[PDB]
Amino acid sequence: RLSTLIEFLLHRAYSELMVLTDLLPRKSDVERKIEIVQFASRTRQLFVRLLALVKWANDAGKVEKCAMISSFLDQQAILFVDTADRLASLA
Amino acid sequence: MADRLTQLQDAVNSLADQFCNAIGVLQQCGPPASFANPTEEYAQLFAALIARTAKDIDVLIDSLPSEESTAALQAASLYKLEEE
Amino acid sequence: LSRNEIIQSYLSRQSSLLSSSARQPHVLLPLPTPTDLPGLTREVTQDDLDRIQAQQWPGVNGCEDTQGNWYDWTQCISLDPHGDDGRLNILPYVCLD
Amino acid sequence: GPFYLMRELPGSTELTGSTNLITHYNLEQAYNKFCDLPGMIDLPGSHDLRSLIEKPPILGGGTMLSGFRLHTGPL
Amino acid sequence: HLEEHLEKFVENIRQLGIIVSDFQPSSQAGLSQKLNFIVTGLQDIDKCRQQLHDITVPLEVFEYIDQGRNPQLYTKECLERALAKNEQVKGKIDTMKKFKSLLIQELSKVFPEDMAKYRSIR
Repeated sequence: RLSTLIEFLLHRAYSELMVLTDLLPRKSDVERKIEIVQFASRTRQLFVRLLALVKWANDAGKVEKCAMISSFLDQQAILFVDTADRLASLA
Repeated sequence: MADRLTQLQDAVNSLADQFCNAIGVLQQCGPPASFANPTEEYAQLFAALIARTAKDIDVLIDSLPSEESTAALQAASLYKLEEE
Repeated sequence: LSRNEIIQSYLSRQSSLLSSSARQPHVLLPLPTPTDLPGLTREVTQDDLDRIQAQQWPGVNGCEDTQGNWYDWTQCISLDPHGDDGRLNILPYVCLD
Repeated sequence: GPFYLMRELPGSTELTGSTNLITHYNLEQAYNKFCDLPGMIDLPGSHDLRSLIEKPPILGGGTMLSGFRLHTGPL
Repeated sequence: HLEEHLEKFVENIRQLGIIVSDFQPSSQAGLSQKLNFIVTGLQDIDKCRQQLHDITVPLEVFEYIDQGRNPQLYTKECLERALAKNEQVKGKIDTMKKFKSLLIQELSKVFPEDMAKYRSIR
């Protein structure tokens, strides 16, 4: 579910670090540092998104319970209305 | 028609649907507020027709034929009338 | 009863007028005692016919009302028995359609 | 009163959706912590190019040109 | 309680890693990867705990709720349904009042006994 995002972020960070360290002695580190900063910002954003998703799902039980109650009430109302309309159309 | 085959349930359902449509056009959708002549004329005609039809149906039901005109009685009466 | 419009309202009004149909005095004809089944257990004779045709008895002809509202067995008198102001030539009391 | 051949009375209060189900959902605290302006003002805002990558996370839910413009010291 | 604390700890770790990477990177750049791996492991442990705690939060429902939407649409639909139900109840009450008035009129016009017996106690 939400762990796949963190796994992809960690894999991207590891791949960026490996690609930076593979050719680090060829050119200057001015671009490698910026790439590492961008990867760290992406990892921080992914972790913040995961934390927000966890905070939203903390009340997922109550959310689903209230949604099911509302759906049951609406279904009962629609069924009663449909039965009344069908009886009237038949008569 | 002073007869009785298949009009009661149909007329009752039609009157109920017309009353529901009138109540809807009067209270839910119309120029009451925002939160013409044709609809008003149609509603007035429907109400007048429903009232007149109910009155005429009640009058015809009160004046409908009683349990008279049985089989053998009508047979003998028609035979005597034919002979005369 | 689900979808109703002006055409639907007009059709419903026409159907009601086809199926069910200033004084407008409705002659409340009461159940006459001179019948055949639960009336007097007698056959149709001149007495019952004269009582239902001349007096206000809805036995065979019909119970006549005031204001010259003659309602015989086949009298299509121009009375005002309807709930409107149109005193047109109404159909007979029997109205056998 | 109820004579012969009288139809049965329905229940007093069965499962009904005609009541104010909005308060039963407990949506008051959400509307208070938002401030349909409350839900609309929380779409692109969190609380009161790296920026283009950060804005995509709130919206959806070359290299040398961007690196030459990153000249900044400690402060 | 524990899930919110774990989420706050993960957010704080991410902020600390971002602040450390914002400074002059002199050591190995593997610190960000290690922090991301630790966050992934913490998220996996939290998901395992939620699945073992018999929580009523399925993966499909959680994915659909996290699709960038909220219950505002459902709340508006419920409000519209309540308004429509109130309007229908008012229309039905008006229709019942009109039917009672027509019944009383027909009773006073043609016959009051049957109409009164049918309108009083059915």
